[PDB]
Amino acid sequence: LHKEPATLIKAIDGDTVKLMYKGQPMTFRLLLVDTPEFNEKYGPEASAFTKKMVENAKKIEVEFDKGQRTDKYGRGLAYIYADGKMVNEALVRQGLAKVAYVYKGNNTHEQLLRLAEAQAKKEKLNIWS
Ligand SMILES: Cc1cn([C@H]2C[C@H](OP(=O)(O)O)[C@@H](COP(=O)(O)O)O2)c(=O)[nH]c1=O
Ligand SMILES: [Ca+2]
Repeated sequence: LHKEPATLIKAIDGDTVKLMYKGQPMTFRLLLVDTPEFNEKYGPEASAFTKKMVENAKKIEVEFDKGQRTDKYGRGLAYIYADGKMVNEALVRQGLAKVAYVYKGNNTHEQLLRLAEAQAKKEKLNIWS
């Protein structure tokens, strides 16, 4: 897997962001995580966390996994990094997303994220409180 540069256009919610990738605006959906919808508990906090992380970053990178690269809605499926820190991981570690979906061959970081989720759950953080 390799990191590719991208530019933030707009943070949408906890697990969806809009980036300039290959000269076009593209929606990206974070691999292996599920934040609550903004209309649900911790949804607004999950939105806020992702927004700050990506808006404050000097460098955004996208890393596609080895499986399918877009969902049925045209959204890129990637791990996103802000100054080398994975947003997917940071959200799970903060108890603001659950580990989820896990399919179409995109599981490279599954263990890393499950380890993060267990620690958030052990700390009874946010979603787990
Ligand atoms: C994260 C992810 C979501 N999705 C799809 C599955 C769900 O489809 P359906 O809505 O058709 O059931 C939806 C959930 O994402 P959201 O939580 O952004 O809604 O996006 C994938 O197909 N692959 C993925 O890796
Ligand atoms: Ca979601």
